[PDB]
Amino acid sequence: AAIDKLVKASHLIDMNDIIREGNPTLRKVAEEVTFPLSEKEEILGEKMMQFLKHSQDPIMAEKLGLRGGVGLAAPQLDISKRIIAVLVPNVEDAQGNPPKEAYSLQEVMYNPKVVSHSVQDAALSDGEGCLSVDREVPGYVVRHARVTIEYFDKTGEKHRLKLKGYNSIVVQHEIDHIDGIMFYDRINEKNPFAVKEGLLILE
Ligand SMILES: [Zn+2]
Ligand SMILES: [Zn+2]
Ligand SMILES: [Zn+2]
Ligand SMILES: [Zn+2]
Ligand SMILES: [Zn+2]
Ligand SMILES: [Zn+2]
Ligand SMILES: [Zn+2]
Ligand SMILES: [Zn+2]
Repeated sequence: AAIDKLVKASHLIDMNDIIREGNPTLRKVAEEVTFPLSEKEEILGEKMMQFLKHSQDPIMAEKLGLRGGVGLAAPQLDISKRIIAVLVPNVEDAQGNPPKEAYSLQEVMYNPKVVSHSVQDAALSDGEGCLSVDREVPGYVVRHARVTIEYFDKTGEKHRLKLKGYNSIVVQHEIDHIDGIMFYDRINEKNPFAVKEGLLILE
């Protein structure tokens, strides 16, 4: 099964492991994971984070042929489980100093959900890209500006977190995968760049 292939100790996730638009797995509602986690589910999360770290590293990305990512969802690996990884780096200053914190968000989340959110909407100015979609897709992907999420970590510990900005967008994008929703579902059908008043456009 897919999962067996992915959790092999020597196996590194690459783009040949990522399923693409058209595969039905991407449209299902993924199954909740139960605790305590199986070994496979723990390992899968670790491999998914490793994939993100590799995608962000100029060397490994080039070694393995990776498109950069800041989030990955298990359905994109053909695994219909509610497991996401997110890895959002902070940036250097103009002087080339590293940020105080490497990342603004770094988590492998089990059973994540949005529990509340702002009335306000937001969208990335640059639109969204998807590792599973090999097409140019223009437009504003209209999301909640701010969200409160719940999720469990690999140990079974429950977290409750509020997010805003880019990090809010990322998490939402990944939770959508485990509900079978694609980014372009949230692009206006008639004018991809329509702006309803009060939409927060994030640069
Ligand atoms: Zn592989
Ligand atoms: Zn482990
Ligand atoms: Zn590595
Ligand atoms: Zn709650
Ligand atoms: Zn609501
Ligand atoms: Zn995605
Ligand atoms: Zn929502
Ligand atoms: Zn459409």
